[PDB]
Formats: sequence, C-alpha cells, structure tokens
Amino acid sequence: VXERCCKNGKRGCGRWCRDHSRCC
Repeated sequence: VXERCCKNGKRGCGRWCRDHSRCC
C-alpha cells in the first residue's frame, strides 16, 4: 500500500497519500 500517491502524482496527492504515501 502507499503507491496511489506517487503513482497518480497529481491524482495521488490527498489525505490518504498524505498519511499512507511518502510523497505529498
């Protein structure tokens, strides 16, 4: 888990990515 942010880039940045993703 944690791929959506860096994978979607502009589409991955969000509250979930903010907590589960390193980028954004």
